[PDB]
Amino acid sequence: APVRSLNCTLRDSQQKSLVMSGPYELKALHLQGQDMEQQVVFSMSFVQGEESNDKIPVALGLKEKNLYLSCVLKDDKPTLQLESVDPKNYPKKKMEKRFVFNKIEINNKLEFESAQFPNWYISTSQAENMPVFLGGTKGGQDITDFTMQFVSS
Repeated sequence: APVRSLNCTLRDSQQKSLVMSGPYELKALHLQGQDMEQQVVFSMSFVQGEESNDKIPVALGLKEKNLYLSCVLKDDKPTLQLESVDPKNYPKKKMEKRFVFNKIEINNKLEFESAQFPNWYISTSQAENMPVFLGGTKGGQDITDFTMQFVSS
């Protein structure tokens, strides 16, 4: 399909689930049971970019919503954010760079590195209920790896 995608969920290595904070923010937290359905279902798109056997470019939008994770400089610092797009032109095979993440297969875990800002990754905090953000450091206080779960569509 011109642009191929797949629906899925992500979970941090701490087993925290992602949910929508505001209209433009994601937060991570320990969730179980009935609460689990509050989690966000992404729609991962396989876009065009520099490819490898362990490094695939993707775009992460929300299922059925014209919102995409985007990387931008905000206050002279790489920043993660949800961005609105024309429901009619997206997704597309050739997404803009700010929308592109390199999906990296590590342990049996994943990492999402910004195509735009090398070595900047999608991260979560150890703490509960904090926002998902773009962190510039690996192997640290912050969490950079996740696992993914496929969902039926």
